Amino acid sequence: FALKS
Amino acid sequence: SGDLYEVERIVDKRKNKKGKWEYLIRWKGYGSTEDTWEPEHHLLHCEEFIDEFNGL
Repeated sequence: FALKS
Repeated sequence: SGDLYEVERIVDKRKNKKGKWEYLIRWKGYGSTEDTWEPEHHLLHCEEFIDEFNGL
């Protein structure tokens, strides 16, 4: 998982 | 607030002005039109994706 800009 | 989404793979990478990686993300469930460049500090336990991209 990763933060989406 | 930030939103965590599931990663499918890493498509490409580059450096920011401070020498840290940014990664072009393919998101799980989405095509190439939704790819986004994300700084490394956005990524949670994504080492395997990074190793798979650099490996290959």
